[PDB]
Amino acid sequence: IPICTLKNFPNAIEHTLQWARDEFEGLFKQPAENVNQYLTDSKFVERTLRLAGTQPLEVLEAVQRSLVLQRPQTWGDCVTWACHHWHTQYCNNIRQLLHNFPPDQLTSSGAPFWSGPKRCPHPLTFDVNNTLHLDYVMAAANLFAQTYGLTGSQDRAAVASLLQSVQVPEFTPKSGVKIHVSDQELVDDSRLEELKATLPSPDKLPGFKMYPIDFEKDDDSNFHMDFIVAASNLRAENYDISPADRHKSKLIAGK
Repeated sequence: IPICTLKNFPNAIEHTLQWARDEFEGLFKQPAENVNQYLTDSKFVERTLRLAGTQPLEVLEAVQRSLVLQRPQTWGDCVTWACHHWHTQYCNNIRQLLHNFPPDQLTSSGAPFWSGPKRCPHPLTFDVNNTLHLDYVMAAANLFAQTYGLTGSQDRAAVASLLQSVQVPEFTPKSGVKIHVSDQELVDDSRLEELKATLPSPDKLPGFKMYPIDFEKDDDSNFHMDFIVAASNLRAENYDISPADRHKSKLIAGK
């Protein structure tokens, strides 16, 4: 499936669910895995650095972000993180896309850009009393907690209460953001060098480790499908795509 359709222009629940699975990997498995490796070899800073064009920074910064910026100390930190991520995916990034391609954007041929296999999205507004919204935080925060070896909670009332005190950084769409429309892909070594002197030294973080999570669609006692269904239906709501319940989702999730 075209990347750009997955990333920016979904039009079917299957695109949404695929995206949700991708999200699960990028949030609860990859970060932890790289972070563990970084804390194991030296061959990591180097090996990773010998990687294809843009990846080096991407990776090295996730590590930085996983070891310092977002490293949680408390369950409330996890709940906060989830709420912030929810805003990033169902609000900020949407507003950014609409910035690069306004609802009334036309093609060079004079046609509407947002037409046909494309659905123009709209940003969501967080609401604790919205089951879907809460479903998402509950699942994401718990999975996020696990990733750091923290105990989570299934107390919806408690999380709802903690959320009342969570403040979201304001967001504003930037100018030079590349959002590809076709599978046509095209500050490089100084941003990179900055990290090399920034990334804490393994020995400066005694016995710190992360717990990568392998996706298991079958264990209903997980939050795995809870996440997939929530992450997916929220994205679907961005793009005016009809939601799929847990059952249809796992059924349409033969993918």
